[PDB]
Amino acid sequence: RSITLGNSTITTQNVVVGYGVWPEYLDQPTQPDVATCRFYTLESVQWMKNSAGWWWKLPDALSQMGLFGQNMQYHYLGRTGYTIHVQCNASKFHQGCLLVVCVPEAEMGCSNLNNTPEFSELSGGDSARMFTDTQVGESNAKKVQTAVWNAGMGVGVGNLTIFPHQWINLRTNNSATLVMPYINSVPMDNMFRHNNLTLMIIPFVPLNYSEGSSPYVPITVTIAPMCAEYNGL
Amino acid sequence: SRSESSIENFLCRSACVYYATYTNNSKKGFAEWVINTRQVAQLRRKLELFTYLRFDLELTFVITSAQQPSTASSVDAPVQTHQIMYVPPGGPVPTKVKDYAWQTSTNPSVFWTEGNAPPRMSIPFISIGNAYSCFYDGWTVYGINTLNNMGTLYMRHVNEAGQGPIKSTVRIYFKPKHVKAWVPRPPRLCQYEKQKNVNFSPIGVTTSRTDII
Amino acid sequence: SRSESSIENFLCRSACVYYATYTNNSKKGFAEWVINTRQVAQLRRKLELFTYLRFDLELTFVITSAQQPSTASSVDAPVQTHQIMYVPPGGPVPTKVKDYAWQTSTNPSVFWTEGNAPPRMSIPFISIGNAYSCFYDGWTVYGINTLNNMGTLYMRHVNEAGQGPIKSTVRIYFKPKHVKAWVPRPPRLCQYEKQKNVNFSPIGVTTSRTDII
Amino acid sequence: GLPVMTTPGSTQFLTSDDFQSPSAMPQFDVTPEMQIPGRVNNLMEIAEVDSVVPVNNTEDNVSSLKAYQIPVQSNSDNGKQVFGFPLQPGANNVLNRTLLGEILNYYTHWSGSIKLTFMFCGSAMATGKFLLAYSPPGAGVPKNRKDAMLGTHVIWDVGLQSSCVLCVPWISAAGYVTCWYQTNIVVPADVQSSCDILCFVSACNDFSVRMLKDTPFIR
Amino acid sequence: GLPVMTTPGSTQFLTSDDFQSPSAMPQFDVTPEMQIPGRVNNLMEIAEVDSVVPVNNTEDNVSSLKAYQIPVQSNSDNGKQVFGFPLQPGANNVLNRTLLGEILNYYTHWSGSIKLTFMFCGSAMATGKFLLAYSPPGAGVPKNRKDAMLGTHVIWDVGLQSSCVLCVPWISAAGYVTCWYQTNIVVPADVQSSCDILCFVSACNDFSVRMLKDTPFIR
Amino acid sequence: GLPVMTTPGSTQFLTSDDFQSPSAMPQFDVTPEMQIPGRVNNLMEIAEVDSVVPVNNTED
Repeated sequence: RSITLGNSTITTQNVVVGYGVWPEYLDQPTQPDVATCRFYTLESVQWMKNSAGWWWKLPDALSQMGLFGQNMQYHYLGRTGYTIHVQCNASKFHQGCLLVVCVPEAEMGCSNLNNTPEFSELSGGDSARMFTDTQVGESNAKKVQTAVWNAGMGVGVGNLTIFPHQWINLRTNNSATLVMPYINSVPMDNMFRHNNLTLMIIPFVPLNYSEGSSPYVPITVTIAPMCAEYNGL
Repeated sequence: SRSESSIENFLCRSACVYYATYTNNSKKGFAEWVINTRQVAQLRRKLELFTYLRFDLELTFVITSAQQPSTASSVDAPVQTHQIMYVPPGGPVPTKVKDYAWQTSTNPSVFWTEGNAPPRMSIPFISIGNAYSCFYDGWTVYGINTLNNMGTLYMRHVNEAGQGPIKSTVRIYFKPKHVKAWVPRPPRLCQYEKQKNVNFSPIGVTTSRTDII
Repeated sequence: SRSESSIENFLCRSACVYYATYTNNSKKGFAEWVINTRQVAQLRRKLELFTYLRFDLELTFVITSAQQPSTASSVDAPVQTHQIMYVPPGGPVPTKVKDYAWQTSTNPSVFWTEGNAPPRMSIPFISIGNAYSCFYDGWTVYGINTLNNMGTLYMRHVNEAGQGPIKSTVRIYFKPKHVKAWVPRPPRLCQYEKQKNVNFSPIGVTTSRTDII
Repeated sequence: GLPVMTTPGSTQFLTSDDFQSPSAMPQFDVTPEMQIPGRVNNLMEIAEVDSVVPVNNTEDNVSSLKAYQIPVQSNSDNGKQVFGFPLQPGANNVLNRTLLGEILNYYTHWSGSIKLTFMFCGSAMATGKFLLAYSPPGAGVPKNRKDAMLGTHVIWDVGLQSSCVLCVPWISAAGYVTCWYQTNIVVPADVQSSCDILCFVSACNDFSVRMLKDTPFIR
Repeated sequence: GLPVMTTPGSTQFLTSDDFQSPSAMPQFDVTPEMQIPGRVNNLMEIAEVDSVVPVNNTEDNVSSLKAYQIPVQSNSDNGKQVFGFPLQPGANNVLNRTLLGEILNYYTHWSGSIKLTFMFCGSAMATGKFLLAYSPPGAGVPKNRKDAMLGTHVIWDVGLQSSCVLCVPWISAAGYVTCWYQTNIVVPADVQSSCDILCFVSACNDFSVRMLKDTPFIR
Repeated sequence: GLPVMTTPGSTQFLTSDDFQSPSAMPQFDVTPEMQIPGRVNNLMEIAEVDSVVPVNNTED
């Protein structure tokens, strides 16, 4: 309860950590920790009745977020870990179920069968791109095939529990918490041409309420980088 | 009986990945294959369960001959000999049958006469990174990952024939060794559309039945 | 990773140095190669980094056949056999196919039928001096150095054919062993003009840019 | 010299052999290892995790997210079948394309048991009771709640616990996991009544797979 | 007798093999060794020495000895770029044909650092001051003396010391070694003002080369 | 390398030989044994039991 990092404080009360490992450290690298280890809270999305899902690219969403956006442009390489706090606040009269996954290397596929999706359609800088429950038409310029039941990666959406995940069931639970290490083939990689993670939120059992209750449940995603180190003189 | 599901017993198998023809007289008969994992649709699905792999390689070639229709006058040929050149990542590339790139020094090539055991050879783990990457969410063009590039294979005759044409096929076999796998992923549901990327058309999750009961 | 720049891993490689043709019926078909280091332009540059070398030698020959157009009437030939004679420095030298110098006793020669493994052989370090000399500033004619002279190789058939002519090519491969190098020198900038000497035409030092800034 | 004598089967290429091979590129000094998290030593470790089961196919939910939701409403009939599916393996059933049934279609002989985790994805004010009857291989499917009660079953109280776990063997009739209404869904004012249920499947103890084959989910 | 069984890959000629070979001329009793000075055990020992760098190409000094001289004169402008060259490897830069860049074009993967020795080849009565700014990979080239001062730099006093040594990593943008005027060249009477500067390059620590290839400086 | 010299009778298929053979399917982990009653180690154990003799043939 009331954990603080740097000059920011959140409030909690179960945490699932990575693939079993805690994030730790390793020309020579420099290790900054004061101006990066803090809670960057993204703005809140609205979960309505006919919602489909959201996704963020993780070393892209904090690209304009304070001094962490300055270390992405001034330094060439770098490696980070993450600590993702998801919490949605609903009353006892609402119902639903979310699935919160953190997929490493989520290569997505274009709607046009010959091209690859362009840069603005894969990742929004601290703004969630959204799923659909239909198909996206092929004859357009360039967009992501974002049918939710195939998760945009050509794979059955029920089997997405093999990646490190956590359930948010509004009957019993309220929040999720993930701690993710650095998973890449090279020990230190570029932070502009590569997104090594992907945070997905998919409503399996959709929201329901009676007439009179508030028709939306806001979700709040709070990310804090752990054990970051860069490469420079 | 739980040991046949180990990674060594699941991925160290042999598979026919390529099949090409080339003849000697036609001034452009030589084979070509960029070594990759996304060639045959079945081995691609067995390696797309994992994200990062790291294996050695062991290749075997089954080369056979076939006599093309010559003109006349009692054709009789000696035993043939083939050359299978391996180009490392970032090496010289041939374009014709008679070229400088065949006679180079840093490309290891095998020489093999017909009527013997097939010419095996083994390629080590060549990369700058610490593992191969079966998936890549990032730009180099989206989703290419120039770091796992294993090389190219080239085949040709080394006999010049004056009285009869001869064409030949070649079946390249593929066998990983000392495999290590990391970061397991869900198996692919949709069909494979292209070779380079992960494009698809959306299909239903499971084959349907009449009712819930 | 500093061991692949050792002298053993830098110079003990295989290279195609010679390629010659000879036929049996033409009364002057036999090959000839004076063994030297200045044949191919790439291996000459890798050995001109040092002044004094000392290595054993190991040679491999890839001999193949080709049927020339005969006259008529159902040509059929048995398996061919080749003889690869090595002449030491200061030995008898043949001039015709049927000559006394082939049947001598001090020239070690290999005999090889077609359809088998290629005929390797290994030549030791033969010299009076304690090292080979890649450069020589002195007269014997300027810059010859008669002390490092390794010998000559000769190839011919040992079958007489009555119904069909057969020509054959041969690719001599070159591989030093147990190399020792002394007195390192700067790499050559200009192109190679001749085989015997160090003649050149002067060229600029580096490719030019627009300005200093 | 040393006299040898070759046996039959000498110059042949058996595809499943194990011989030493000449290395094409020696003297390379390859890249050493790096400790990457999440190493898989055995393919059963993929089958041990739980996955959602599409038990609501019905010909137009398969291209949707409605395949995983079991519709539960408060009806007027006293006792009714909620769902039911056989465990007959591979015959177009609902455990076919899941993460368990995706690995077991690579092998032809397998044997083990199964965890069947359920979850009530409804409100916190709604209560109810459910039966979870399991019929053995050989016994028929129960056609009524009463003789579904006489077989082996678990009565699931929704207001007390929100998840019921069931262990069951599965072999290569083969069983039924029919589920029945006990009572209706009691609900207060200004709460919706139509709730839903998810279904999970996993591997409880060690499966034993043998005789690998290729997968039939391909062209 | 002894039963053998040949594997595939038996009668083949792999060019990079290592087998014993039949000696053509035994019984020779070869010439023994003699201790010759200057034995090279490793090719890095050639790359450790220093060589002059032709940083003054400009399209007509390449066929001359003017390629190695940096022209330094006492101008009237306050602050000006003396020279500057990238460290982008092999893209027609000035470290290409030197003794360091001649060995590293035989290998495709290399990594290490670099000594950059300078020397003022002028009179003993002339003084001055110079900046030696190094921009990292990713940062741009400085367009002005002031933001070349804010990056990492070394102020080189000519009247005190005659040589400045600079260490810098070099990998396969990639950096800039721009050099700027601080003050003008003060000079007494009857001394010439146009002095020159040489530039040296070497290998500071151990490079790590891998994956040998053939050189591209050939027909 | 190691110098060998093949004797006569090298590449022949004698039907009553005994050589090791390359296994077609390794890595199988076969079914273990089960104690079944009535194991026959030798064919004489069939001949030791008694049988009725047809000593009254007489053609019909």
